[PDB]
Amino acid sequence: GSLSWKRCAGCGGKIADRFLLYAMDSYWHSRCLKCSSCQAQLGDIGTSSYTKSGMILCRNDYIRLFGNSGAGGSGGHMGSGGDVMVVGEPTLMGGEFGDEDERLITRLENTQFDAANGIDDE
Ligand SMILES: [Zn+2]
Ligand SMILES: [Zn+2]
Repeated sequence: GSLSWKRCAGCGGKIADRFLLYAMDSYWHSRCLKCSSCQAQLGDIGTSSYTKSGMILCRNDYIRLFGNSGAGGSGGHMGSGGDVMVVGEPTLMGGEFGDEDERLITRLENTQFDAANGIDDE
């Protein structure tokens, strides 16, 4: 698309689908990307993605795996978390583990993004 294809690291490679996602500088499918533990829709919980141990985790997954206590001695470290689970609605803007290690999800599931492999009818 705007650049060269980065292939789905979830399944085979070439994404000839309408539902594409960008993660880790590669491409993924909605259920190809997926969580670590929950196995939910990373692109539906908001825009956020955590990559550690070579794994792909959501915000909740992250707190469960590498959720080091970063709430109490955190004066700043806010704004991070593109999710709509904890930072979607104002609940606690105190920067409780507001790790900026995320922001790896690029999502437009249609011919809006690089989900355009080719336009060919049957
Ligand atoms: Zn895939
Ligand atoms: Zn998860």
